[PDB]
Amino acid sequence: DKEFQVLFVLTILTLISGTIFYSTVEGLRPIDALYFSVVTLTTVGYGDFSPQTDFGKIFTILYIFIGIGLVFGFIHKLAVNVQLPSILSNLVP
Amino acid sequence: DKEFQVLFVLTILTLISGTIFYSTVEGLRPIDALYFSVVTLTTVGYGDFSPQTDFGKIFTILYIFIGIGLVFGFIHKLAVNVQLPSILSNLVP
Amino acid sequence: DKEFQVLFVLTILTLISGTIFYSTVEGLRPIDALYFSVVTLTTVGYGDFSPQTDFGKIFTILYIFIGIGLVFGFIHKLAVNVQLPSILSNLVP
Amino acid sequence: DKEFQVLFVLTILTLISGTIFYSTVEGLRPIDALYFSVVTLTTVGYGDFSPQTDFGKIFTILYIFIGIGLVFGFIHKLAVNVQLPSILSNLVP
Ligand SMILES: CCCCCC
Ligand SMILES: CCCCCC
Ligand SMILES: CCCCCC
Ligand SMILES: CCCCCC
Ligand SMILES: [Cs+]
Ligand SMILES: [Cs+]
Ligand SMILES: [Cs+]
Ligand SMILES: [Cs+]
Ligand SMILES: [Cs+]
Ligand SMILES: [Cs+]
Ligand code: NA
Repeated sequence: DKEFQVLFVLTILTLISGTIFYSTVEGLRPIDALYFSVVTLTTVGYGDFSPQTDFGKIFTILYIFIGIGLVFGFIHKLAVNVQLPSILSNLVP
Repeated sequence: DKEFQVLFVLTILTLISGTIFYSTVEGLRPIDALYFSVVTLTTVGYGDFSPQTDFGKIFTILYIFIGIGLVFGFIHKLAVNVQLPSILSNLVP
Repeated sequence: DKEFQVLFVLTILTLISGTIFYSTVEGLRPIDALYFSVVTLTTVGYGDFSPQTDFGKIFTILYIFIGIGLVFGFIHKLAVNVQLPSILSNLVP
Repeated sequence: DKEFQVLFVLTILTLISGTIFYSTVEGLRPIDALYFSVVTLTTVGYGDFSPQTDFGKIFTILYIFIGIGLVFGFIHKLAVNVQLPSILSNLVP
């Protein structure tokens, strides 16, 4: 709960940074920048968007290393402290 | 066993939702929608399919965050409670 | 050691199955089929190769679910029982 | 701390090897080779770059198996021994 709120905020800030960076330097629409940031940090990485500038490539290297750990921490916990109980609630007779 | 059955069903429902969504909004054939949903939530993300609409991009953001944890829970357990014993069975003299 | 040998063999068999399947049904050269099988099961998923047939898509769904757990088990252990000691050996004075 | 320094160096060496290999054999600019090496070993795998030669494909198979474990060890620890405390520091009243 308490830890869920922090990983939420931390994830949001990371995604906001990506949205701002890729819309500015890589010229993406904000929605596309957000979508790309999420697809990147979850490692889905479709490649429909990818950085074309050297600035964008270098940022992306750093963004991945800093952001993957945070994002998957949030995912794992969104799963552990928020969805694991809810599914159990729709279990017990 | 019991926990395997629940993660199976949960995964199936998630994949059904993706199949329905991407066949409707993104215009994929159902088999392609299913295939895309699986490739997305396992993070393989080939990019042969990817959402082209803003609706599809937003759903995909949410779908990834909600679904990755469930899918990899199932994978890890399909591995832990179903394939780890079976391989050991074809071991002991 | 003992467990390393089993995860090695298991991984090899999985990769052989993929190599055979994708070279036959998807028409890839064997080296390309092997490379694609590895890129798939490690979730790198560049998308330079991807299944074009419905048979290939369905197999790929199943291949991912069955194979990711095994492959990452091997990777994690190749890391835990084979490279973690070796790096420590080149540490202690 | 001590363990953070080792996983840092190990990661750097792995990324240097990839940078050298893909710039030489696959003809990438060094910055692109580095970027590609990172995108590969974190499994983001956009596919804007991918090996076109058989030498490059075989190396990439081996590079992934050897490098993913190391890279994600570093990521998880960059998260555990360097960012987990820092976020807690900006917490306690
Ligand atoms: C499918 C190619 C996308 C290119 C992104 C810049
Ligand atoms: C390889 C490009 C695929 C585009 C998907 C809409
Ligand atoms: C980059 C497109 C590859 C298509 C694979 C069939
Ligand atoms: C989007 C296609 C990239 C091809 C890399 C060699
Ligand atoms: Cs990917
Ligand atoms: Cs991709
Ligand atoms: Cs793509
Ligand atoms: Cs693609
Ligand atoms: Cs591609
Ligand atoms: Cs691509
Ligand atoms: Na991935």
